[PDB]
Amino acid sequence: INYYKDAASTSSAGQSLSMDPSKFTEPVKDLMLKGAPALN
Amino acid sequence: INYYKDAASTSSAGQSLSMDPSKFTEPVKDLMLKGAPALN
Amino acid sequence: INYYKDAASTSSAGQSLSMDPSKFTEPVKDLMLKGAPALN
Amino acid sequence: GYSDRVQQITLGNSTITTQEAANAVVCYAEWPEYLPDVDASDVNKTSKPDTSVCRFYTLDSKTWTTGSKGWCWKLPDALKDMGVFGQNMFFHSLGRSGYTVHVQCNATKFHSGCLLVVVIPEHQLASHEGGNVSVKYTFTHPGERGIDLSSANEVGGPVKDVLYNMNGTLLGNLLIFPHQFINLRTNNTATIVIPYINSVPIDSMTRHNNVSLMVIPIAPLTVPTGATPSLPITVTIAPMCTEFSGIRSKSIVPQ
Amino acid sequence: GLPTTTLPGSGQFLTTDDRQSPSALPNYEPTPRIHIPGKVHNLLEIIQVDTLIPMNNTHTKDEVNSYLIPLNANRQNEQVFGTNLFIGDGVFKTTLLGEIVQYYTHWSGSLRFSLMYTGPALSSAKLILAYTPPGARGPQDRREAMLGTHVVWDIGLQSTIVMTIPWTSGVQFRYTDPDTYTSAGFLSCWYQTSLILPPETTGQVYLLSFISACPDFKLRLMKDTQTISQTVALTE
Amino acid sequence: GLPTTTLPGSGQFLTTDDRQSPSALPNYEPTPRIHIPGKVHNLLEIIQVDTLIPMNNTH
Amino acid sequence: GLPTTTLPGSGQFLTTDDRQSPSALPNYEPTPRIHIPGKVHNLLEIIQVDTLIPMNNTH
Amino acid sequence: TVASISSGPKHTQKVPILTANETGATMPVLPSDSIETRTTYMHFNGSETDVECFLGRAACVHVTEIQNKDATGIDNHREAKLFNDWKINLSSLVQLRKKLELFTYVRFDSEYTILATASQPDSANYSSNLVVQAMYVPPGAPNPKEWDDYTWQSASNPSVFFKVGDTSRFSVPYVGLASAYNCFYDGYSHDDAETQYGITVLNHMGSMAFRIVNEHDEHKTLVKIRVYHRAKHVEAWIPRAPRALPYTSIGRTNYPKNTEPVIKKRKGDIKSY
Amino acid sequence: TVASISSGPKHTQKVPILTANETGATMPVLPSDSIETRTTYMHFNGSETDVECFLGRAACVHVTEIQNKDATGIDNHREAKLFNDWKINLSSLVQLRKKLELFTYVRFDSEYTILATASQPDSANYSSNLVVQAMYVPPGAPNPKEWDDYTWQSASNPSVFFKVGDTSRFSVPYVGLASAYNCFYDGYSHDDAETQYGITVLNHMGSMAFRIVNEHDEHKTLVKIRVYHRAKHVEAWIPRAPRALPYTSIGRTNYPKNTEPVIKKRKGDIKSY
Amino acid sequence: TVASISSGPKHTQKVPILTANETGATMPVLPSDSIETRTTYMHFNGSETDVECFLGR
Ligand SMILES: O[C@H](COc1ccc(C2CCCCC2)cc1)CN1CCN(c2ccccn2)CC1
Ligand SMILES: O[C@H](COc1ccc(C2CCCCC2)cc1)CN1CCN(c2ccccn2)CC1
Repeated sequence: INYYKDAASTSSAGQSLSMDPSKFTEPVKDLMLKGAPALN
Repeated sequence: INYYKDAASTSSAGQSLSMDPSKFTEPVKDLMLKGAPALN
Repeated sequence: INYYKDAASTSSAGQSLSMDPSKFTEPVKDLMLKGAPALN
Repeated sequence: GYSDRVQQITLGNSTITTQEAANAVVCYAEWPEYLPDVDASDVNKTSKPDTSVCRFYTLDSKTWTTGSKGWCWKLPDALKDMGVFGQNMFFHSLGRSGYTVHVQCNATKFHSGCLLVVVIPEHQLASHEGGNVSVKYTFTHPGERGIDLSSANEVGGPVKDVLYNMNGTLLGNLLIFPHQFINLRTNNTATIVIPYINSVPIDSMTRHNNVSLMVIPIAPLTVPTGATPSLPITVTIAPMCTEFSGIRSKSIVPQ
Repeated sequence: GLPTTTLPGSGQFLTTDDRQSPSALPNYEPTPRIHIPGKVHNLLEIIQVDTLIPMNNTHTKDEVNSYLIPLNANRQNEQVFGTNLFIGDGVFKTTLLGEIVQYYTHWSGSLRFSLMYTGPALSSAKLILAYTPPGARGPQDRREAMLGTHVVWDIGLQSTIVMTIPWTSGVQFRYTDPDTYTSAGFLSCWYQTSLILPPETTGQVYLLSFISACPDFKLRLMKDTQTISQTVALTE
Repeated sequence: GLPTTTLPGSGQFLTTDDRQSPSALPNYEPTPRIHIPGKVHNLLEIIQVDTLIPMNNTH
Repeated sequence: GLPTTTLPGSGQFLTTDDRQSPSALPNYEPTPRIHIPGKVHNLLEIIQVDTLIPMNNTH
Repeated sequence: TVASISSGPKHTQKVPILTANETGATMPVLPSDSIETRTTYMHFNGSETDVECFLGRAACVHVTEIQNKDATGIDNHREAKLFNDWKINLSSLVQLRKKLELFTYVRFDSEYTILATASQPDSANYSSNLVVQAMYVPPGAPNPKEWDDYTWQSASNPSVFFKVGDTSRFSVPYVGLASAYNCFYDGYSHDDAETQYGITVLNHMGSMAFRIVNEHDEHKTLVKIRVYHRAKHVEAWIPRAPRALPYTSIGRTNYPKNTEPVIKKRKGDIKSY
Repeated sequence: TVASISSGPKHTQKVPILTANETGATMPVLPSDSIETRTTYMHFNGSETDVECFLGRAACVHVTEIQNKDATGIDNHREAKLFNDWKINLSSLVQLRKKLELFTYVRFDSEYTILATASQPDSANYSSNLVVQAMYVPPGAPNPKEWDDYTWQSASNPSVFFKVGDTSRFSVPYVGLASAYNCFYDGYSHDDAETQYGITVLNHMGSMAFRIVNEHDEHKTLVKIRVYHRAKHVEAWIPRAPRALPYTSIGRTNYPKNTEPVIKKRKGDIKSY
Repeated sequence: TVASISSGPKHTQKVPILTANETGATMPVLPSDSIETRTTYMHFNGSETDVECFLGR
């Protein structure tokens, strides 16, 4: 129950439960498959 | 939920969301169209 | 009504109403019947 | 017979071929794109010179020697004088751009050495004076020359200490930024595609640089016996999806 | 008027509680969000990116050189480096992994340790990396080392080798601050055959080493880091 | 009696908060509204009317 | 603002009361339970196991 | 539920009262196996002997004390009780300890209540109103060194601020590293020849730091902190023999030497009533 | 969810453990790519590492102090701490600062908690009860000049009145001018040759003024204000390397000269354990 | 809501920017009547300028 009118006044947000490290761990242009050779 | 009986005791009103500047910006008797000459 | 998000914050648990002393009072491998001889 | 290894990038009227690449990085897995209306604020129609600004400019070459500490360029600064890209830059109030960065360094199978090529969004430098000394404008706008981390402290300039990234963080952790290594034994180029990253939809190109490109020797250069002890490093960079807005009189900037 | 009773704890301020508050700026409209590449949602997303380990810690002032593990041509049987696995201390401590682990009290999971070789292309080498699970001493010679988790690495075209320290543990969580009961083992590396340089070449070659966490990893019970402190408030 | 806990901020007066209050004048009937030309609803309505700028500030 | 009245006993701490409290460690995940033989639920379960009586108390 | 059924005379070949205790069982013999009984009902459920109930009331687990005074020229705040810590345990005070050690492994959520009262043992014009600050400095986090260190910023560490005279209260999930807390541990932290034995090694949970936030007034004020602990969501495994001798140390089973006979000697014979 | 799958011996042409780090990727290698594993489940979600959780607890961001005393003959209230302001920032105290600067741009709502305690360092008959007044004087609004100026009327500016010893609390929407707050800014406010660099230019949010509403009693009373800040509704972009050296200034990245080596030197060889 | 619509070159007999202020009106002229604009949205309602808000603290 929100007792207040504005959105800033609500409690903390709830877990992204998004999670996708590939923008950080695999930003390569041509896709690399694990097990296939790195450099062909 | 109002806890009180009288109307003065309720919280602030809620946004007019009315908004019509023409009583102030265009109080002319004969309607002016933008693009048409001001004085004919 | 829980007012809080985490489970640790809820009140005491509610009675097991489990109760089974046999793991402590009769942990014998071959079942003993009351009334039958203890050692055959 | 496609290898990760050979590549061609054609952009505008200019083409680059590498026969010894190590894939390419696209920052944060996003490719440069123009500014959508839903994200727009300034009401001005923007100008998109296209092929006259989105081509490859090769900056002047550096020389890696056994004593090198590393070099740092800022964008869009490094290009402030390249062809029509630069003119547009000084002439509009606001502009926006992504880039393809291609760093080149070839040697032979007897050399060793490994450079880190990294792009740091919003690289705010530190004053070597400490306290709250600022880093004057000119010092953070070296132009095509870039900053040479093995040059001496100057007054009003930034600190040039490599184990600290010019800001109080350790060299070792720069790997959290989009980056690629050039290991003479593997690699001969590094290519990074940079999407436009800012907290506003379009900004000024002269008062704010939005990425520093940094090339840092990490495993020292080691040449074969009686080889000349140095290799040149060349940086070629191409603006991509550039847009300029708010045209007028032509900015005048310090120094 | 509805009858109430207040409980113990009334009026306290707990920095970790999460409740509603009146907005000081009623009706204000925040700036629209625009798109920015790079959004982070979990610290677990970022500790999977690998970063360099200053393994060569033997210097006396911080230098680029403590990231370089040296290799000697023609040595046989010998040991390249050694370290315990207290990820919250020692070599690990300044790495991004080490640096985040320090915001939490407990960790569990597998680690990924990789080595990238930087020697001339015409050289060759075979190294063995060994993980020694808790309970034995840091190995003293390869024979000892090779009886635990190990990978023979053959230096080739493929420049890096990724060793995993699989989670070997009785207790399902360990402390990030070094603790005995909770200790994780040792990591050592030895020549399997030996580094060989081509003609016209000389000196030391170096390995770069990285650390990142497997997708396996768990961190819990947040706390304050020993890695930052201060004596007076800063000002502008 | 229902159990409660009071939070930080209890008893504060924030000039910008908006809540209910008891009426001091229970049951009073205000004067009827009559029509008056000119009602303003938003300050945004009025800043669109132009006014003169003392541009020649040099006095 | 809803009108309330506090009763006698407000603010007391009764060691035997059972209510909710804020968690100091929001969002923390406890270690999984594994199976352990021997769980006790009631003290009534254990007082049915017999134990020896020092009947010869005379020492 | 019947507590006793009706049962009458017996002349059988089936004797439920003869058993062999050597087997380790306690055969479930009832009054009706050996006398003639009448029906009676239980009227009772055994509610208040549930382990949740047994361990579920607040017990005092710790009393400490800190003072508010001018720290000017104090070389060791910790030592002046300018602030204080508690190498958190539940086996310092013994009423609750004997209760928990009836079990080998125990798992539960805790609800803490902290009462703080002030004393002004020497001449003061008044009673000041002090706010207490309690911080959790886990294993590896910075420990406060002065009563006003950067540590107290507690940007990542849960802390509660309440007033002396009042009480503070919150609850913590089960923070043990294993599946249960060991009430006992017959092991070491490693195979060292001189390492310590017990649970002292296992039960590593950090300290809870207390301080007054107020600067000093002209008089000195003693604030004494009492921490109460209530187990909620209790789970207990493997019952053990109750503690008979007195305790000597947190975390070891050791009893004092030349202790006294714990079994009451008869005033009379074995035959005495 | 499985944390590890079962995997057995391998003798392949498909080697997942050989990679080329020069590419910039961290290949997702697992224990089961290089040893034989058994199935195990995660039993965990990664809840407490969510950025909302990481930045979502209150941190102390500012400690200031004001006093209640006779202003008679004071030529500069501001200077007598008759009232005080804070050129609002979140980068003064460093515990929270290092946490935020793990990201480049950050966007969130703030929830402030303000604790005020009083001190009476020299002889008073009693402790008075003071009410604190805190006002937000945005960029362009009148700044208080005396402790009782027309400014304090605060007819258009949000202000909260609470009692010393108590706490005040409210929450503010994200008030940044852009889409996110810049944790870093490699720019200037204009192309000036001598203008300041950093964020000091961007992060222009005004000051929060505090004063006591009470007139003076016969003694003097020191009131010390602590502002706590909690981020709610957090959004963070572009992770960066953590801060290694100490901080010297609000808003610049500058570190102190002749700082000490931040990497611990081995006591022994590279080969040492 | 659009804050500005897209508008391009103009060469007309219809001039919205010439008016006669003597009339007492403020003619509703927009950026797009005199420069070439691109579409942009308002993203804003004018909530905090409502007179209830202005006089309500
Ligand atoms: O109740 C304790 C919780 O540990 C904390 C964690 C955080 C805090 C902080 C939270 C924020 C507010 C300040 C206190 C205090 C104690 C754990 N407690 C440790 C001792 N333990 C046992 C178990 C068996 C034998 C002996 N002790 C029982 C369980
Ligand atoms: O939390 C601050 C809100 O600003 C206000 C606005 C109003 C008030 C008033 C409201 C009425 C009650 C008194 C306080 C106080 C602070 C904004 N805060 C500014 C600093 N900011 C950052 C971001 C990146 C780097 C450094 N700081 C984080 C966000």
